[PDB]
Amino acid sequence: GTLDAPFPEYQTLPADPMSVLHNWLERARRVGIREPRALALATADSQGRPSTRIVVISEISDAGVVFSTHAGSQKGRELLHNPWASGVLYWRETSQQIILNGQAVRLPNAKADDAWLKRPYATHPMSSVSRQSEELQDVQAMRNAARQLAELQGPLPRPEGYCVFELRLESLEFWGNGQERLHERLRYDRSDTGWNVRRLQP
Amino acid sequence: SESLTGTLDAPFPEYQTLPADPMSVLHNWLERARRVGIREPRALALATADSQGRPSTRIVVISEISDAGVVFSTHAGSQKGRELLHNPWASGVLYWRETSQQIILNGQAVRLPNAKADDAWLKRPYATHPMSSVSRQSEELQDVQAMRNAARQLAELQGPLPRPEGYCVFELRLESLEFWGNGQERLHERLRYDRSDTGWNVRRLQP
Ligand SMILES: Cc1cc2nc3c(=O)[nH]c(=O)nc-3n(C[C@H](O)[C@H](O)[C@H](O)COP(=O)(O)O)c2cc1C
Ligand SMILES: Cc1cc2nc3c(=O)[nH]c(=O)nc-3n(C[C@H](O)[C@H](O)[C@H](O)COP(=O)(O)O)c2cc1C
Repeated sequence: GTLDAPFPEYQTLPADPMSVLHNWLERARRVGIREPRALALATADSQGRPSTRIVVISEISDAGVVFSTHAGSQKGRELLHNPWASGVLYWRETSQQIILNGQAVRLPNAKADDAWLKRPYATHPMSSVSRQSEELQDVQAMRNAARQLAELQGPLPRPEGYCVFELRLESLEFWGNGQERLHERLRYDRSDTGWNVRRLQP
Repeated sequence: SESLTGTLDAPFPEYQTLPADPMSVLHNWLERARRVGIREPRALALATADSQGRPSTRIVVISEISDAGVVFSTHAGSQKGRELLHNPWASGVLYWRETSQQIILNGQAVRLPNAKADDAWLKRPYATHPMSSVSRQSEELQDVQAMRNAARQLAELQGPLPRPEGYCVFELRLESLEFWGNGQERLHERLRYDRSDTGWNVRRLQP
């Protein structure tokens, strides 16, 4: 409640939520919100049990948001059989949330190559040696094998399984704290002609 | 940009020692967070799922840590409430930027008796009662001013209101948890617990 938190969209109801999304992220970066792109990303298994973890949104796309992960991780396995996902951004400084609902699709390997090459190279060793989310049987062995690759110069090859997902959005909500506890919820839903928009009760 | 910003020391001896009882690790971490001044440590990004297994998320606050798990309150008619009533399975993550810690909490949410919900409602500062009484959380809001005006009328009272129908307390009774620390040299420290027939199985996970 500590930085300014303007929400004129709640009055004016903009037609295109992708444009609001881009505006909120720009405002977050320029006012210096701490890790605004840390998304709590929910997926579910074949019984419909949810799982969560943080991932970083690396781009906004025409259809949604983009992140990278490993295909054999829990989220990658869930996504493979059930593409429906939801993520939330929560910015403590302005008391704002963004809720993002949709289906995530794995992008082609060339896109993954590029994502990999644009990471700081210090991240290649461990992300190459680790099989994300599998049982870790020997900590020291992993540390030693990664140190072997850390010593090398330049980028490493993209490991099989390193992959990029686009979460193509079917609904979003923008949430602000409002006045007198009337929290402001702007809710958008894709239609076959564009986007529908409504306010929700707090 | 993909970088974490945490700089506070965050001792994670439990990654080496593998305590048998994961709720002790949850208590340690939460108490550490309290002592070092983490901002809103208990803002929980909670996921539930609809009848087709499609997830939804929002932040709720963990109001208590119980023997079985963690407690929060909400409205039974909300999206999360309707989802939990049909599919009790849920997952929440806490993430603390200052220490680079994450806590993932998975299990089944059970609605606790009304006496519990009465208690929880009463413990709320009564200033929160007016808006929570007039709002049917997550249904469309047709007229913002009518809502504001109606709460303001109730706020005249300057005291506790009766608990609304729908106001409720869920306990998330945990079946699995992960404690995640940044570790050294990007070997992120992942301590994973899963309920057994008695006690818990524990393992480490690859970063
Ligand atoms: C701030 C933060 C950002 C993270 N960003 C990513 C990311 O973008 N991609 C990723 O695979 N894991 C990321 N992780 C690690 C994930 O939370 C998780 O440990 C890993 O992806 C395995 O999740 P899973 O076992 O649920 O599939 C991040 C962790 C933290 C705490
Ligand atoms: C910091 C913060 C804490 C919140 N705590 C709660 C809470 O504990 N209980 C609750 O019902 N909603 C809480 N909310 C509001 C929810 O995020 C959400 O707007 C509301 O519960 C409706 O969720 P739903 O439509 O997905 O069911 C909180 C919001 C913020 C940003």
